[PDB]
Amino acid sequence: NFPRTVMVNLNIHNSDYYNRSTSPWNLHRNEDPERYPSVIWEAQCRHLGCINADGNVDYHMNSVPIQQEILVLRREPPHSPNSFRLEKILVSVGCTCVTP
Amino acid sequence: NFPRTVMVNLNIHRSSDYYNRSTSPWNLHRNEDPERYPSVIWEAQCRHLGCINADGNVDYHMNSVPIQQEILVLRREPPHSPNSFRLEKILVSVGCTCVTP
Ligand SMILES: CC1(C)SCCN[C@H]1C(=O)NCc1cccc(C(=O)N[C@H](C(=O)Nc2ccccc2)C2CCCCC2)c1
Repeated sequence: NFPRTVMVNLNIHNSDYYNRSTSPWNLHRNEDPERYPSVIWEAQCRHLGCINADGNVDYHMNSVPIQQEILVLRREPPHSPNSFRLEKILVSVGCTCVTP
Repeated sequence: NFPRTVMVNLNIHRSSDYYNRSTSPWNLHRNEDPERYPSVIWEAQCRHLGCINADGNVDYHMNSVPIQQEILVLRREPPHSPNSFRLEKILVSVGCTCVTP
């Protein structure tokens, strides 16, 4: 497992819209100073069931979050403002309605 | 503005088949790009225009839309460089949800 060190220039140079969803969700920020990005919003489902056409909640269905695996930069060594090792974390990118 | 170069150790220590019971199911599509890390990117593609109800049929009174999110990749700068990158912001479909038109 030889380390593949790489230079990266951090200078980039380039849920409320899905509120009509049957399985709506909110955004919860995740702060971690020893990580890039430091702030990660995570999708928290608003209901246990799914909202039907009428408007009320149907609990025969389940509003589950969509958990995906992405990469984040972990400070190696700790508290290093210029040295990172990328790590594989699990986050919720949204919600979807599923059947039992 | 002023460039912000940092050191990144690239040595680390079916996502659509999981949510097949979704009312707004989707598949994964390959997006290949040599000058980008990671190279392969799987984007979610909704399998139906409408959503699936309790009867298993497709209700077109509802719409299954792709959940688009802004993520980061690593663009090669200079081009074809195997050790130097500048991260860019790209837009991908991380899944599908069922909405009401
Ligand atoms: C795209 C999907 C997950 S969607 C579901 C189906 N296909 C997946 C897929 O194909 N994954 C592979 C892939 C493709 C492209 C990029 C990433 C990636 O891990 N980008 C990182 C990132 O941006 N993380 C982040 C942290 C907190 C807030 C927002 C974003 C950055 C990487 C470079 C260093 C810095 C971090 C991964």
